[PDB]
This record gives sequence, C-alpha cells and structure tokens, in this order.
Amino acid sequence: FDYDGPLMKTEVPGPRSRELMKQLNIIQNAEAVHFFCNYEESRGNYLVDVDGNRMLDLYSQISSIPIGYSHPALVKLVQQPQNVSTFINRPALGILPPENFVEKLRESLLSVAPKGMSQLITMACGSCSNENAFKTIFMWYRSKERGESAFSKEELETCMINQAPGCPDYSILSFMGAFHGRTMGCLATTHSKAIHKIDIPSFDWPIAPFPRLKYPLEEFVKENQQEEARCLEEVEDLIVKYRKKKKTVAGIIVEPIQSEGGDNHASDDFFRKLRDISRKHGCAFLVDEVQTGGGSTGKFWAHEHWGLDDPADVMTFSKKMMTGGFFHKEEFRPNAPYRIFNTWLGDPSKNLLLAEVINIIKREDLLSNAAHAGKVLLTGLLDLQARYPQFISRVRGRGTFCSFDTPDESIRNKLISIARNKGVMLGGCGDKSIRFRPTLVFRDHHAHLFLNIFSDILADF
Amino acid sequence: FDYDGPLMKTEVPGPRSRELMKQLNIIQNAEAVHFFCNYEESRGNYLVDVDGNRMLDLYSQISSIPIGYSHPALVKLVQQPQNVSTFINRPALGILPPENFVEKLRESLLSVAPKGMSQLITMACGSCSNENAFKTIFMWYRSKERGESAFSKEELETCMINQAPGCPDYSILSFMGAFHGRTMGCLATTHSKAIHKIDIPSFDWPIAPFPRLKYPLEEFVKENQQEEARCLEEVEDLIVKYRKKKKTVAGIIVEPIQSEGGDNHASDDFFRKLRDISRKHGCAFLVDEVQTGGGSTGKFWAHEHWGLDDPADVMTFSKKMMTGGFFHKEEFRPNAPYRIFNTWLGDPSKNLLLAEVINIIKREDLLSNAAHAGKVLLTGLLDLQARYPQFISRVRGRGTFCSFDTPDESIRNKLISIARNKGVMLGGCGDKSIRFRPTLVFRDHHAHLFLNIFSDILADF
Ligand SMILES: Cc1ncc(COP(=O)(O)O)c(CNc2csc(C(=O)O)c2)c1O
Ligand SMILES: Cc1ncc(COP(=O)(O)O)c(CNc2csc(C(=O)O)c2)c1O
Ligand code: FES
Repeated sequence: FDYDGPLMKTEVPGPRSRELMKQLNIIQNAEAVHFFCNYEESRGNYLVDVDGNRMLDLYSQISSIPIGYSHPALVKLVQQPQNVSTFINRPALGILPPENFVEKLRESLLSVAPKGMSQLITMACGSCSNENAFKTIFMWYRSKERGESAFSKEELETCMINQAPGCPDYSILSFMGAFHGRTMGCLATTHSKAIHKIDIPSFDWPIAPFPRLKYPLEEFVKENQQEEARCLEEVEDLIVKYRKKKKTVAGIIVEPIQSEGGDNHASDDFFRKLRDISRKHGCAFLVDEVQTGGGSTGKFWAHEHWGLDDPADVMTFSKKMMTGGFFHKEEFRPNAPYRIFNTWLGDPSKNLLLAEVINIIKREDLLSNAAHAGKVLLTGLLDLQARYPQFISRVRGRGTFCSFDTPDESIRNKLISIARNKGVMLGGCGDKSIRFRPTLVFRDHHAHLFLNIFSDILADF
Repeated sequence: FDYDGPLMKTEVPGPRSRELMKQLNIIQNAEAVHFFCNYEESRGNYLVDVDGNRMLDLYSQISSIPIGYSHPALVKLVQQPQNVSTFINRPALGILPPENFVEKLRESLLSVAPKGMSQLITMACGSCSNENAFKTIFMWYRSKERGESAFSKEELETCMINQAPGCPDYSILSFMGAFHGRTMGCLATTHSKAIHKIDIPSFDWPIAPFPRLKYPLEEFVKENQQEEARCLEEVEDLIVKYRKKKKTVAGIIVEPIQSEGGDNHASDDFFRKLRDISRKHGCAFLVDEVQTGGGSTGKFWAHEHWGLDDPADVMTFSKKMMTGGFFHKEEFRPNAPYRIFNTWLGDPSKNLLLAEVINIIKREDLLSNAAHAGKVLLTGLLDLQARYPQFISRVRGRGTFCSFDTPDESIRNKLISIARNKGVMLGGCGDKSIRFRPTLVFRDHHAHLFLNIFSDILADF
C-alpha cells in the first residue's frame, strides 16, 4: 500500500513550509523544524510535505511510526462507529479503566511480553516510562532493605520534605553516550549531547563507559573483546565505589543499541555479562527499548538476540508501540497502590491502534521482513563503504537498524540535505553519523531504491 | 446530551467489575481501581459502569473531562473522514508538524493565552509540562548570569557528566501541600501525601508553608491576613537562605488552589504579593493550572481572578485541556533548539478535540455557567454544614471547585463509598476532605440532584 517512488517538486523546505515555519517561529523557537507535512497524502514509507514533495522516509518520525503512514488497517479502525468512544472519552486509567481494558492488553502488549516478565504498567511516553521504571526499582530496593515491615514514622515525615531516610540517596547507573529521556530523572542518565544537558540540575549518579567497537569487526575481534571487558570492569568498580559513597546503585539502565549517542553497538556477550554483573550486585537490570523495540532489529525486542531466559528485571518501551509503559518481573510489583501512578497512564486509543499494529506485524511476518530488508540495506552500505572510503566508514547495524559515519559534521549534514532534496529522508545521530530507522513496511526494493539514489549522490559528491 | 438522573442497579463495584479487577490484578497492582466503566453508554455528567450502574460523576476522571462523556460535537469530529489521518499518523511535532499545526493552535490554545504570555510549547501531560517549565526557567536564569557570553568549555564538559558548572545547583521553590506531578523533578516540588514521596530520591530545594485559611472567612479576617503574611515572609527568607547555600532559587511554583494536598485556598491578594516577591528576587513565577485550568472556577484560568496584567512568567496546563504544555513570556523563550524537546510534544489529535471543546465552552457560555452552578452547589453545602456540624466543616470553593472537611479519614471514605452506591461519584483529597470536580456541563439542577442525595445520606449516617 504505497507509491511507485519519490517525487520532488521543490527544494526542501519549500516556500510553503518556510511560510509556516515563519508563522510558528512567532510563538516558539521553531529552528528544529525540518518542514511541514501533508500526512493525509502520506502513504506507507512515503512522507508528503506541504510543497507536494514526496520523500522516501527512512527516519519515520524519530523511529515512532510502526507500519507506515495512513495504513489501511488503522484507517478502518477509526472508521468503526464502535471505536468513537475510545477517542473522545479518555479515562483516568489507574482508577476507572474501560470494560475492554484487560482484553485489549491481551491482544496487544501482553501478547509480546519479554521472557520472565509477567507484570505490565502503561505510560504515555518514553520519559515517564523510564522515570517510573526508576521509581519501581527504588521502591523494590528499599523493600529488600526494610523487608516485610511498615514505613517508619521518621521515613514518613522526612520524605514529605525531601529528606533522608524517607528520600534515599540511591543511584541509577548509566552509560556515556546514553539517551533515556529529558525529564530530570531521565536526563541524569542521559549522556548524549551537551545541548541536552547544559544548565539543568542533575544527580550525582555513576556513569560507565559504553564500548566503542572498531570496524570492520572481522579485523578487530581481540581489540573489541578487550574494549568490552574494560567497560564491564569499570561498571563493577563504579557499583562498589558508589556503595561506599552511601549512594547505592539500585539499578542499571542501558539501551541494547545506543541511538542518540551515535548508534553504538556491543556484542550480545557484553550484555549477557552486564546482566550478570547487575544480578551479582543486587542491581535491577533496566533495558531501555523505547527505540530498539518494535521489531526493526529482526526480533520484536532487540534484547531477544542475547538469547537469555532472564534478560532483565524491567524493560521500557514507547515510539513504535504507540503507547509507552514497562514490563517487569513479578518481584518488582509495587506493594501498595498510588506509588506508580498519574492521571492518564497512557491512552486506550493508543492501545486500540497498537493491537491492530501487532496483528499486522504478525500476519505479514514483518519481523522476518526487517531482518531480510535490513540485510539488503547493510550489504549495500558495506559496498558503498568499499567504493567510497573517503566518505563512508564504520558501517554497522542489525536488521534495518543501521548506520555509518562520515568524516565530519558538515559532510554529514550536507549528505542528509542532498539526500532529502533527492527524495530520501535520513536521520543523523552523534556528531557525524547517519542512521536508518525505516518503518516495518520497508521492503527489499525500498532498500535498493535508497542504495541506487545514494550511490549517484556519492558519485557526484 | 445527558441523562436525567442516576440509576443504581448494584453495589459498586458490582460483580462484573470485581471479576475484571481480579483479571487486571494478575498483571499489575490493581488496588486503586474504583470500578470498570462502559464509556460507550456514558453521557454528559453520567458515568455508566460494567454492571449497568449510572452515576452522577462529580470527579470527572481526576478533573480531566471538560464537556462530559460522549459529547455529540466530539463524536462528529471523529466521524469526519478528513480527520482520520490525525488519529493514525502521529508526528514528531518538534521536527515535522502537520500543515494545520499553527491554525489549529490559533483555534485552540492561543485563543485562551494568559495575559503577557506570547509563547507556547505543547506537552503530552502535566508532569512533562512542569518538568520542561523547570528546565525553561533554569536555562533562562543561567542566561541571565552569563549575559552574552557563550557556553564555557568547562560547562560543556561537566554537563555531560552530571557536574557543576555545566549542571548548576539551582532550585525551584515549592509549597507544603503542593502537587505538581510524579516524575523526579516534579516530585521534588510535590508535598501532598507520604505515599507519593516515600523511597524516592529527591532534591534539596526550599519548601515554604502554604496559607491555611480559617473558616468562616468572615470571622477570621485579621487571622487569615496574618497567616498569609507569615507565609510570604517565610518564602522570602527561604529565597535568601538558599542563595547563601549556593542553591539559588531560579523559580517559584504554585497552584492557584492546592488540590491533592486538600483543596487549600488563599486570597487573591496573597498570590499578587507572591508574584511580586518572585520578580523582586529574579525568580520566575510558575503557575501550575493543570487542575485549576479550563474553566471550573468561573474564569478560564484560575489566576485570572487575581486581576493582573502580569500574572506570571510561565503557566502549565493539562487535563481538561486534553493536551499539556505551558505558556510563557517572550523573554523565557529558549535561545537554541533541542533544549526543550521530546519525541511527540503532545498529539495533534488532542488539539483537534480541544479546538471543539473551546468552541463549545464559548458558545454555551460555560465559564459563567460554572460560576452559577458552583454558587448553587456551595450554597447547598453551607446549608448541609449548618445542619450537620458533626460531619461537615470548612466548606469552601470557587466556582464548582468546591470541597469540605470530614472528622477523619475513616468517615471521609465511608461517605464517599455510600454516595457512590447512592449514585454520586465524589473524590477525596488530603487526609479527610471531600472534593468536587464536575465537568463543565454540570448545571444547577445537577447540584440539587447531588445535594438531595447527600442530604438523605447525612440524615441516616
Ligand atoms: C532510547 C530512548 N529512551 C527514551 C526516550 C524518551 O522518549 P520520549 O520521552 O521522547 O517519548 C527516547 C526518545 N528518543 C529521542 C530521540 S531524540 C529525542 C529528543 O528528546 O531530543 C527523543 C529514546 O530514544
Ligand atoms: C496540579 C497538578 N499538577 C500536575 C499534575 C500532573 O499531571 P499528570 O502527570 O498526572 O498528567 C497534576 C495531576 N493530578 C493528579 C491528581 S492525583 C494524580 C496522581 O498522580 O496521583 C495526578 C495536577 O493536579
Ligand atoms: S512525561 Fe510522559 S507524557 Fe508527560
């Protein structure tokens, strides 16, 4: 369900986008705006802008569109008279859930639960997903320390005024290069770009190095083992050190592939050993699959590649999943209500969409497709790397979750700008990487279409 | 548009709710669930549950349903073919807004901008609204201090690893009794109930007393003035104290009426003077209208009662507004992009609904209606207070934003439970208060429906 290919009329942003950008800039800083879109005319992998340009979208709204624009199955959903209520009657889900709440969850999120995690709480975005995952971990850790006993009077009084022992000085360990969100808890575990962090108060929490692999992988096996081993050791040293500082690490958060920090990969071995280190020190292992989740790596959750029956304690998600939330082990279930809570806790209308999305992913075998189409894309990227080593390096990926580096930021930006005017939307990450986040209806021939367009771009560059 | 009265079939929760609650409790702690709802049959002021009970809803999903259930105008929006894309193609608004983004904002949020605030950023909930308001304020304050100097190399370095000077030790001043959300920045400014705070790490930020008025107001004129004056003094002393601690107060956050902490009111004079204190010390004045905003006090924003051309620097909202976000003064506009940002920044489908909600609020004169229906409700509560002083005290309100105290938490809960079985849904707040948050289609006759039901309950209690 889509178009024959891209179709360009103007440079991007064109005159109509620039006019709208001017208008928007009156009421807010609109410098980040790429262009304005005609979503009504957008279909599948193709995004249409207000100047009528039709572009192959390989960025998919920062990796948040699961099965393409204007998907017919979703159109049908909105058209059904029985579904009107779900769009106009938003519940305070924590206290007054709709009749079909549990059954819709069975049809969607529960049908793709990670191994070992029977519990699920929903949230509206990745940031509150992670924030509440932190809180779940903090109260679990305190539960271990206090055992089956009541809150003390001192705890109940001091927590109201932001003081210990009611408010503990627990920490969450994160990695350099990580991105976990922008609210002030999330942000403390984020180490992506200075502009995300500067001028905002933070937490003194431990920050570990994330492995920086050397490419091609075939030539640096030993170097890369040594790099991962070094990082694992520093993780353990940090845990020990912060326990001594009386800032006990209650949890470790990591992405299976670091996105905003520059598509940084690491071996499955690294993550298995990281999981073990976490368990060994009594740390909750929190896997952030807000961006890797939803199938683009070839399996529904990227951590599935690790092949563990006990992959993690908590796993957050959002973006492609339409709603946010987190799965977790039964032992992390809050002991009392109103500790993990907010007004909306997601939105049943997003669950409605998600059930149909998961139905499409399964019926059309889109996990296999992502593996296959991703192989085609990565193969082509390796070929272009060979042919253009002065522009392309560190080609890397899993499924369609691929990326490469350019010599510098200006070349990176120029390549994105040229590709866009040629009908292909690409994302950047880090200071000089280009990344791919195609929707799940991205096929072989889209990979070939991109590769052939980019090939001629490089030839003329 | 509405039913004509409650109709009860069973106890609440009834057998079908209890069954669904048992199912949900398998996958998560479901102890907060009141009952399960049939939103398809709910209409106007009435919530229908899965056991067929029809209740007059005076709690409105924690004050978040603006013009009642299944409003025919919202029904017709979802039925329009041209609106289908808005519900199934959700954009990364910060980079790729839809063509109609600015116009739909003109039809909705911009048409009710607070005085003096030309800027608007949208967010998906109250918590990230407040979080990003804090961040806007921190960046503004730092910008004041560094003048036209650029980011120092040291700041750019240290901010990446959660260290000063890149991460300043700025504080937000908040009030005892406040509720501003659940994410870790918000939570530090929240001082509502211990169960919201316990076992979660916090910030050492200043906490001021919020005035506790004495009732009847007419008999405590001098006392209430002195109480408010005392609280103002303690605020100013805190700002000074924390400047010395090198934890400079960059902003002050306050609710025009404290909700979760027990519907605590203060005079318009108090807030005007608090605003003056904020400006005097160069603190941003942040008004949280997430719960007071959207008309139930008789004015669209509760701070409008204060009568100021310059009521605040930043004002956050959510709930009735369908979307969250914050308005702010031009001088608080972020200097660079990607500092206030996240994946979705709200949802255009909420803006679509909100434009129609605001149209209805204006055409049906619902601000004035809330002032009237609220006066009728308050008058009846005062009658019940006079007749039942063993149970009812401190009756108070503005518009339909009303409340009263009971003798203890046990009685508070019993009255709510009995009212519900008698066909009226009430909310609690604080330790022993009962509150009202009726939808904006709550009329004087609904006030009398409630009052007659509750009169009978009190006579038999
Ligand atoms: C791994 C990971 N964890 C958490 C988040 C936060 O999700 P949202 O709060 O934006 O929904 C994200 C969101 N992605 C994202 C990429 S850049 C953008 C930003 O805020 O600048 C946000 C994520 O990729
Ligand atoms: C004045 C005020 N400020 C901020 C918020 C946070 O909004 P949400 O994050 O819940 O959307 C709220 C939300 N209201 C609310 C009432 S109790 C509930 C909770 O989390 O327990 C949340 C609010 O009333
Ligand atoms: S923090 Fe997730 S929607 Fe506001």
